[PDB]
Amino acid sequence: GIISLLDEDEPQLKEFALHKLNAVVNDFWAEISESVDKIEVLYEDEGFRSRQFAALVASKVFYHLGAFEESLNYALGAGDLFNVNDNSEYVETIIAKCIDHYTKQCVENADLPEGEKKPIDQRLEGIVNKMFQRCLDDHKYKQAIGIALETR
Amino acid sequence: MSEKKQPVDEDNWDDDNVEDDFSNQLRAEKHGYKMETS
Amino acid sequence: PPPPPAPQDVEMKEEAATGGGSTGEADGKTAAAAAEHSQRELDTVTLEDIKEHVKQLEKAVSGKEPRFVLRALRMLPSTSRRLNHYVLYKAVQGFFTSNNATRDFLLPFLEEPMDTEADLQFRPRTGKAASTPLLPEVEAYLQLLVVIFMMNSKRYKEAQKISDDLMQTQNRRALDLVAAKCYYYHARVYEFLDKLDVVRSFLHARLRTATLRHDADGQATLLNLLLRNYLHYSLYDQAEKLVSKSVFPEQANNNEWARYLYYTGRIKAIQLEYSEARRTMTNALRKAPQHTAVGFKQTVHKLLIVVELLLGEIPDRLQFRQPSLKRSLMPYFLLTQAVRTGNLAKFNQVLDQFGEKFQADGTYTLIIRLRHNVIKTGVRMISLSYSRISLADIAQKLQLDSPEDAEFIVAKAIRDGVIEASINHEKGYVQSKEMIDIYSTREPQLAFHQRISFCLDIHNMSVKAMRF
Amino acid sequence: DLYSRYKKLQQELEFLEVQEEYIKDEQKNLKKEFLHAQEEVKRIQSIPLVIGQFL
Repeated sequence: GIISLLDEDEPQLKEFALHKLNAVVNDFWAEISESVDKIEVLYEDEGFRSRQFAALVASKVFYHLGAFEESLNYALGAGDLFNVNDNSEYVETIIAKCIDHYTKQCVENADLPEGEKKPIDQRLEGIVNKMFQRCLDDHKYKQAIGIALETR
Repeated sequence: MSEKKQPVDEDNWDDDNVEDDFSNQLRAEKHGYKMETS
Repeated sequence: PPPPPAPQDVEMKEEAATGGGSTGEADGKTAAAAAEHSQRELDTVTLEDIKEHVKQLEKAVSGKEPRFVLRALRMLPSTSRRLNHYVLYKAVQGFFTSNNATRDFLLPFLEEPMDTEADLQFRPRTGKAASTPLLPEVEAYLQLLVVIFMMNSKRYKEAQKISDDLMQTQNRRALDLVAAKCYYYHARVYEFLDKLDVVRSFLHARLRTATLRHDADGQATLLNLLLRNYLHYSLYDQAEKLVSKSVFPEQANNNEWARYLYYTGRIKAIQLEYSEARRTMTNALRKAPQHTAVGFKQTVHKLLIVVELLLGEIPDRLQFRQPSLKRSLMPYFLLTQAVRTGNLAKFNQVLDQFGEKFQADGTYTLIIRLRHNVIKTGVRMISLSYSRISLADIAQKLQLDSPEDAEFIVAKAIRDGVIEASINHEKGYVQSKEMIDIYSTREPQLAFHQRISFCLDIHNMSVKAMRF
Repeated sequence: DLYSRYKKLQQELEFLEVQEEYIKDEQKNLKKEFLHAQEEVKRIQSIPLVIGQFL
């Protein structure tokens, strides 16, 4: 029971709840699954300026429950500190599914002549052009042309 | 196998389950004395 | 010195298969699991759990673990000469003087198969080198100079978690098969002293890493670990299974799934359930694998059919009774006798006689509803017996002394839905009926869809099993 | 090559799955033929059954 401590309708107790989240979220994996609804309340609220972190622990708990397309939605909603991570489970499986959506999206939009596409959501392209520079400046261009395969 | 925590731990025998089922009914005269009760 | 040749033989028969054979079964094999030496080695681990493992005493001290952990090398095809070294070192135990080089000198012995040479690439040889020495050390928990070394040996097995997580390849169908066993022994040695606290997060992240990339026998076994963790201690995170029910593998080990359903039957027994809990207890009961392990079904069955005792529709349970369980069911036999009897003074005098073994059970859930079970046994019997009974007859036949609590009994029995029985309301005096001519023809063939659809499910399962 | 070898893994699995499919329809066809055979087994016969004796 860590979400009933949120009747203070500012983000300034949502932040103490998140300071509880990033402390004991793996123990309280049972707890947030009911709190999916109020995490949605946090994402919908533009006045909640920590909505980046709302989508962060959203994709965390959906990575726990096995949601993956909504892990993609709130993975894009997570922000700029999303792609930059070097972690070996969470961030690389979800950017695996994300740039898998990028290549299947570029296939479907390569199957879609002259526009009318689904646009670039504002947190794609990050590790595309950032791990792409790892592949480039690691001086083997086979990934650098493998993306050119994958985008058509 | 028992690979769990648990490693911590007809003469009448045939008629015995019924006996404990018979352990609640007049175990073995008041049957016959009921004749003269009326 | 004539008996230690039997560990000398079985030791080489184990790591011949494990090292050379399952390394060749790891090189290019495992289309689904062609590592049949992995199941062979788990058979030999059960064989070392039947026997003494290798060198607990064996009329000497500490012969094999300093010996065979050297010089594997995996090289040019004269490594059978290193096997010849392994074989012809055995004049030391018979002829020479044995010396103590276990449980203290093992700390560089584990680093010997890495510091010889770049031996090979696969982790089941590393899991071998940290399991096949160190599992012969765990079952001697006399807590003096032996359990701190189980502790450090399984810290090397936590380094085996590290070298399971960052090893370059589906070797998890050997290392999770060994790791099921050794992580149970982890939980054993960790909880021979205290409850485990950060080993909970060890287990959490170890469940996390086995999610999709290698989801083979790890998730269900670590979930058994997590379940018995949340079982032995306070009960807060069963809502985690209520929100994250991802508990369905191939159900591979065929007894892991059985005892898994048993443990979660104890869960639903302690949450609240009769029906679903007794049917998964029943499925684990008939899914008892064999009786080839002496009296291990017995205590766990005493705690299994507590819910069937809580049904009230149980007779005496004597067909299960081990005669060595009789001196421990001296409470439990009279308890199921108190289930068959409707006495109240005996219902509390069995408690007053055996509350300590009831604490050995440690389930208050039975006695918090067992009086209610006695009155439901009464209502089931007598309401199945007579069509238009009176509430006074059954009431002052079971000492209720008033009409209105008999009314509340009959009312909460209608609310619990066993029989139609209503009240000829003037001062009570039940007017009621039984129920024959309820229905008998279209209603069986409702369930016959499930009968034969279940049959055709098992048809197709035997088809997909005929595929093997 | 992750952008070649790995990708090349599908260069043949398509025909693989196509033939794995066709084995099913050919099971069907051969079943048809076997039923035809079993039909032709005993349809002209057993009506004028002449009698001799085994020796």
